[PDB]
Amino acid sequence: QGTVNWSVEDIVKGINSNNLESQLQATQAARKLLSREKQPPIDNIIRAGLIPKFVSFLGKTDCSPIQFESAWALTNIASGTSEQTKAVVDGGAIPAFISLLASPHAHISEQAVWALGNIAGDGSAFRDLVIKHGAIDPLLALLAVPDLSTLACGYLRNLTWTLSNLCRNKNPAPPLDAVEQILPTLVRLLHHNDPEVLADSCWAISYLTDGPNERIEMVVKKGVVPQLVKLLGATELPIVTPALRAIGNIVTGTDEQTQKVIDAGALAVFPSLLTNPKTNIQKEATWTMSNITAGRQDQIQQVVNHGLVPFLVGVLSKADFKTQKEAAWAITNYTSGGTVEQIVYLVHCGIIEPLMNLLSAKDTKIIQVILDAISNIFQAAEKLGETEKLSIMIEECGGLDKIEALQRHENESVYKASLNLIEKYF
Amino acid sequence: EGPSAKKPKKEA
Repeated sequence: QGTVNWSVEDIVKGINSNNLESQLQATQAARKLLSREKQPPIDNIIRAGLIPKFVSFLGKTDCSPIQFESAWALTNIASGTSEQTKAVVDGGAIPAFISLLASPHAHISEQAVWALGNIAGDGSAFRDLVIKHGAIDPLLALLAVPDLSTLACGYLRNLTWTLSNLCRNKNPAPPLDAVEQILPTLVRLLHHNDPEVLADSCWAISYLTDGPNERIEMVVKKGVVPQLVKLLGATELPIVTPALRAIGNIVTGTDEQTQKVIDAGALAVFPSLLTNPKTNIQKEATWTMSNITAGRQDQIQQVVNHGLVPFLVGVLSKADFKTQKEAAWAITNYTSGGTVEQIVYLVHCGIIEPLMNLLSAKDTKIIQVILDAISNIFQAAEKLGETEKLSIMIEECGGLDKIEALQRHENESVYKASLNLIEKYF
Repeated sequence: EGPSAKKPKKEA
C-alpha cells in the first residue's frame, strides 16, 4: 500500500541502490505503475534503462518476491507495441523467463508463461526466437499431468493462450517440428471442460489449418475434426467462432480433407449457422459452404440432402452484404460442378429472384460472380432445351432489365458475359 | 485473427 504512485526517478533510485530490499520496493512500485489501468509510463521505464536490471532480477532465486514483481513488470512492458516488446527481448529476457518456467512457485512460473506469451504474440520473428531458445519443452512439461482439472483454472488458461500464440502468424508459419510437438497437447486441451481453454484451443487450431494442405493434413490426421464439429454446436459464441474458422480452413484443402468434416456431421449444424444472429457467423458459415459446393458432386449432394439449399437461398435473399457475397460464391461453385439434376433443384428452390436483385449492388466483383452463375445455369438449361423457360423466369423478376444495364458496364469482364447472355439467350 | 495476441496484467 506504500508503493503507490512512485516517480520514475524514485524507482530508478531504489533499484540503483546496493540494497536488495530497496530494489524490491522500487520494482513493486514499477509494477503498480504498469498495472495502473490508465496509460502506464512504459516508454519512460524503458528509456531509464531498467529493463536489463529487471531481467537480472529474474535470476535472483533466493528472493522469489522480486522475481514475481519483475516478471509481472516485464510482462506488461511486453504487452505494448512491437518496439516496446523488442526492448524486453533485447534485455535478454527470453532465456530468463524460460528458466522461471521451472520455478517452484506456480504464480511465478505463470508469469513466465504470461510474458513469453506476449513476446511470441508479437510476430513470427519473436515466435521463432522463443522456440529456438527451447521454450516448448518446459511449457508442455507444465501440462504433463493425469488430469488437467487438478491444475489451477487461470494457470491452465494462460498456458493454453501462450501455446496458441506459438501457433499464430503465417509469414512464416511455425516450424513443422514445433507444430507436431504441440499438437498432441493441443488436442488434449481441446477436450477440457473450461470454455476459455476450448476457445483458445480452437483458435490455436484455426491458425495451423490456415495454410497449405500439408498443414491442414497434419491437423486432420490427429482426429480433431469430430471434436471441432462437436464444439461447432456449442452455446458460447466465443467457442463457436474459432471452431467455425477451423472447419472453414480445413475445407479449403483437398476434397478428401473436405470429406472428413462432412463425415463428422458438420452440415447438420449449418441450419443454425446460416441463420445465426451474429452477422460474422453467417459470413463465416456461408464462406465455408462455398468451399463445399466447390467440391465433388456427391459432396454437393450432401448439402442437398441436409436441406441446406433453402438456407443458401435465404442468406442470398436477406443478409449482410458481406454474407450475401459469400452466398453468390457458393451458388457459382454449386452451378459449375453440380449436375443438371442438382442445378434444377437449386432453381426450383427459388434462387433466381434473389440472385437477380443482387445485380443492383454496387460491387464490381459480386456482379461477375453472379453473371458467371447465370451463365452456368443456362449452360445446363441448354442440355434440357428449356433455355426459353429460364429466360422467362429471369424476365418475370425484373432480371433481364438489370442485365441490360450491365451490358454497358465499365468493367470489361462484366459487359462481356452480359452481352454474351443477352445475345445467346435473350 | 481472433483474440488479442498481447495481454497486460493490470488487475483493478
